[PDB]
Amino acid sequence: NPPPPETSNPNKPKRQTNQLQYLLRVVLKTLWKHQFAWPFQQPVDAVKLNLPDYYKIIKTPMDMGTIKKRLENNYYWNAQECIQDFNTMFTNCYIYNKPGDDIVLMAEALEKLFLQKINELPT
Ligand SMILES: CCN1C(=O)c2cccc3c(S(=O)(=O)N4CCC[C@@H]4CO)ccc1c23
Repeated sequence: NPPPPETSNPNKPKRQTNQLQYLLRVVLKTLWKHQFAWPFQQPVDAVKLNLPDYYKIIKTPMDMGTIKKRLENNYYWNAQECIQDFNTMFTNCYIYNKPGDDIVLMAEALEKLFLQKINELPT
């Protein structure tokens, strides 16, 4: 396993924004409770899960546990940065797998709920 993504960085500029507040309180916390959320709640453990080729293929890993901690820690400057982390988590799943796989059916469901929730954000 490689080191997981950072959740703190003192030299990074950050802001507390009403859209970032919403991304934590509503968007992340709703997805988290979905029946298909559990494979995405922490970094991939290629050793436990016996996926030795995962980090040989995926070079920008991301997961909802990392996002949650970034949100709680005031890591982001704006909502587009957080939205980009979500998009990376979903794209990684489609790169490493194939259409029809159980994990892909799960990611497709969460991605549609995610887009429904960010369709309208607070001003
Ligand atoms: C989202 C990150 N991510 C992948 O890209 C991926 C590829 C193959 C299996 C898994 C598993 S799992 O073995 O625990 N399991 C969970 C249900 C489906 C799958 C078994 O079919 C958990 C998380 C994963 C994968």
